[PDB]
Amino acid sequence: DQPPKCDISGKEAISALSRAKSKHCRQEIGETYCRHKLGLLMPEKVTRFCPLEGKANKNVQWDEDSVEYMPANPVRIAFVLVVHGRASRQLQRMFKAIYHKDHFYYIHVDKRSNYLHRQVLQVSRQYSNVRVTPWRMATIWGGASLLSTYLQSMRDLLEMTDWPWDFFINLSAADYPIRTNDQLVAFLSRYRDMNFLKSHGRDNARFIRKQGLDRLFLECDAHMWRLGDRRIPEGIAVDGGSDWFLLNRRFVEYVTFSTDDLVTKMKQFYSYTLLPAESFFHTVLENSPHCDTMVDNNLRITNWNRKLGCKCQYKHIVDWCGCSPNDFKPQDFHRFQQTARPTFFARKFEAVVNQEIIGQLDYYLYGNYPAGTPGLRSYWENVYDEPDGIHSLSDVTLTLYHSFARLGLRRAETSLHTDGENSCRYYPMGHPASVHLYFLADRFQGFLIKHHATNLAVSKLETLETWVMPKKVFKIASPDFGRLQFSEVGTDWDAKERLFRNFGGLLGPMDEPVGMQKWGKGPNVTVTVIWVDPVNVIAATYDILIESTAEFTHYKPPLNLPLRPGVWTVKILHHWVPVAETKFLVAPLTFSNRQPIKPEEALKLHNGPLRNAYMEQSFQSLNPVLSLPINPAQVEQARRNAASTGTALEGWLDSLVGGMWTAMDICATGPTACPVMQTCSQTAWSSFSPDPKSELGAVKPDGRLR
Amino acid sequence: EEEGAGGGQG
Ligand SMILES: O=c1ccn([C@@H]2O[C@H](COP(=O)(O)OP(=O)(O)O[C@H]3OC[C@@H](O)[C@H](O)[C@H]3O)[C@@H](O)[C@H]2O)c(=O)[nH]1
Ligand SMILES: *[C@@H]1O[C@H](CO)[C@@H](O)[C@H](O)[C@H]1NC(C)=O
Ligand code: NA
Repeated sequence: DQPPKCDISGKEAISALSRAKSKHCRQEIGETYCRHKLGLLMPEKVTRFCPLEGKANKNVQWDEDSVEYMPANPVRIAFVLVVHGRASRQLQRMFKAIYHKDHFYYIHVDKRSNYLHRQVLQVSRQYSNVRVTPWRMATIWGGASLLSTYLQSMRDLLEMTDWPWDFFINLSAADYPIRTNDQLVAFLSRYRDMNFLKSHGRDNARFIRKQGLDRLFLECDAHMWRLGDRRIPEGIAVDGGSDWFLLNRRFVEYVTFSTDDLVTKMKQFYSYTLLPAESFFHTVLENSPHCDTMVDNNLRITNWNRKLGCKCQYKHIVDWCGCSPNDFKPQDFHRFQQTARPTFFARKFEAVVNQEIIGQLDYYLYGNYPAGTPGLRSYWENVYDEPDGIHSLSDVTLTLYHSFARLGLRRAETSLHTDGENSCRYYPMGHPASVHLYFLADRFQGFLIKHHATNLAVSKLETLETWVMPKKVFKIASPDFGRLQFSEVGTDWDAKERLFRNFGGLLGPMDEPVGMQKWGKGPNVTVTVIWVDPVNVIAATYDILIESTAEFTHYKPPLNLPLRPGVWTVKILHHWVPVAETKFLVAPLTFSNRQPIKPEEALKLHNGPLRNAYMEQSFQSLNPVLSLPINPAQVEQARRNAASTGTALEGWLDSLVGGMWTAMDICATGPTACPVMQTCSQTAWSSFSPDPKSELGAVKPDGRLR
Repeated sequence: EEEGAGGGQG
C-alpha cells in the first residue's frame, strides 16, 4: 500500500477507492484524480474547423424511386459486429439475412463470452470476407472501452488493403434488417458522401447533464468509476444521441489519422467518458472540416419505452443510472413498414423473449422457407459448454444439471419392457458436456443436457441428450372471478421485459427468491401473500395493493439464510379466501466448490436458517387457521436429511427433483445398444436436429446465403 | 422517443 501522489479529498474519488478491489485499480484511480487535480488531464479549449455557423442536417428526399433503381457503381460495406452473450443461433440467422459476397464482416466478441467466440470462429473460417478481431476487450455496458473498440477496428479496416469498403456500419446481436440488401446498397450508393448520425432531439444542456458528460469517469476492473466534476471545453459545440450510425470511408480516415487540435483533444477527453460513442462522433463531425456532410438520421428504429427501460439497472456496472430500449413484439410489425423517413435496421430483438416477430420480419423480406422445413418455430440456446469448465458453473447449476441427467437415465431404463437383460441401464460418467435452453412457439420447454454414460449390458460408453421439463405448479383455488392471471417464484427479475432471466427457476439454499404476480384489468384490490417452507413453517406474510393499472407486481422478502431445502409453497388469499398458489424448489447441494460436499459442510447448509428463524416476526399463530399443522415426524426426518452425504444425499435430491421435473425423452448422438432410443439428429427436439434457419452453407449464384 | 441512454445521477 503506497500513499497517493497528491492529497485526495473528493468524496467521489474516496468512495471509488473504498469500493475498488485490486490495488492496480486503486492506483490508477489515484493517478487519474491527481493528474486532473493539477489540470494536466482534460483539455480546456479546442479549435473548431467547421466553416458553418451551426449545424447542417442535409435532408434526404425520401421518395419511392430513391431505392428501386440499380446502381452502376454499388458501394461495398464493412459491417462491424459487436456481440456478447449466448445467442449464437440468432446471430447466425441475422448474419444470414445481411450477408453478400461483395461486403465485409469484422466481428468483435466480448473477452468474457468465450462460447460465442468459438462459434464465431467457425463462421470466419468458412468465408473469405469474414474476420474476427484478434484483440478482445471487456466491453461493459456504458464503458469507455466501446469507443476504443470502434476506433481500433476502424484503423484495422483501413489497413486491410484487400478490402475496398465505402461505408462503416456497426451492429449488435440484437439488431435486424428491415429492408433488403439491394435497397440498402441502392440508397447508400446515392448518398455516398454523407454521414448518418442521430441527435438527441431535446434541450442540449439537459442532454449533457443526463449523460454525465460533465463528470470524469475511469474504466477499471470491469467497472466505470465516477471520480468528480470537469468542465466542457470551450470553443466547440458538443452534441450526441445514438451510438448506432453509418460513416463513410473519408470521415473514418479523418478520425483515424488526423493529428489536428480537434481530433487529438477529443480522443483524450473521451478516454474518460461514460457512454462515449453516443457523443464522440457527433462532436468531432460537427466541428470538423466534414461538418457539411451530416444527416440527422441514423437509418435505425430504436424501440425506446422509458416507462419500462429506465430502471437504473446497471448500478453494479457503472456509477450512474442508464436506460435500454425494449424488445420488439408481434404487435410492432406495422412500425417496420413506415416511410416517413428512410430506415434500414431496427433493434432490439431477443429470441428468448419473442421469436415470432423475428420470423415475420425475415419471411416478409426474403420469403417463406420451403414447405416441410423443420425447426422454424423452435429456438435453442447453449448455457453451458464443456470447454469452459465446471468452475464457470455454480454449485447450484452443477448439482441440478447432474440430477437432470440421472433423471434421463432412469427414463431410459423404464422405457424398455423385457423379461431378459435390460439393455437400457446406464451408469453416469463425468460431468455434463453441454446444456441448452429449448423454446417452442415462444414457450419455454426446459433444458437439454448432453452427457456420457456406460451402457451396462454391453459395457460401452455412449453419449446421450436428455430433455427435462418442469411440472406445472400454478393452481387457481378460486371457485369467484378476480384479476390474478399468474404467479411465479424466481431470481434475476428483468424489470424491462417482465420475466425471470433464471429461466429454469433453479435455486439453492443460499439464494434469495423473488415472488411475482401477474394481473389483468379491473378495480383496485388488496391481497395477502404467504410463504411456506417444506415442513409447514410460515416464513413471511404481507399484504400488497394492486392498482387498477398494475400489470405485474413483485417483492423479495428478507428471509434469513440458509433456506431449508425442499418444496416451498406460496399462497395468495383475499380476506382469508383462497385465490391461488404456486410451488418452487430449494435444492440441496451435492457439490462444494465443485467438489463432493462433506458432512460438516452439508449439515451447515441444509439444516435451515442460522438464526433459527426466517424473520424476527413469527407467524405460528396462522398455522391452524390455514390448516398447516407441523408434523413432528417430518421435522425430525428433515434433520436426518440435513446430515446426509454421498448416496443418501443423492437419493434425497433426485427424489425432490423427480417431483418437480419430468424427463420427457432421451436420445443417442451415435450408435447405441438401447433398442428404444432414437438418434438425436432424427428427433424434433434435440440440439442435434436440423435447424436450417440458422445454418450457413455455400454462397449462392446471386451472392447470398439466405 | 428521444435518443441517449444516460438517465442521470440517480
Ligand atoms: O457486457 C456487455 C454489454 C454490452 N456489450 C455490447 O455493447 C453493445 C450494447 O449492449 P446492449 O445492446 O446490451 O445495450 P442496450 O440494449 O442498453 O443498448 C442501448 O443502451 C446502451 C447503448 O450503448 C446502446 O447504444 C443503446 O442502444 C452491444 O453491441 C453489446 O454486444 C458487450 O459486449 N458486453
Ligand atoms: C383503490 O380502491 C378503491 C376502489 O373503489 C378506491 O376508492 C381507492 O381510492 C383506491 N385506493 C385505495 C383503496 O387505497
Ligand atoms: Na475468413
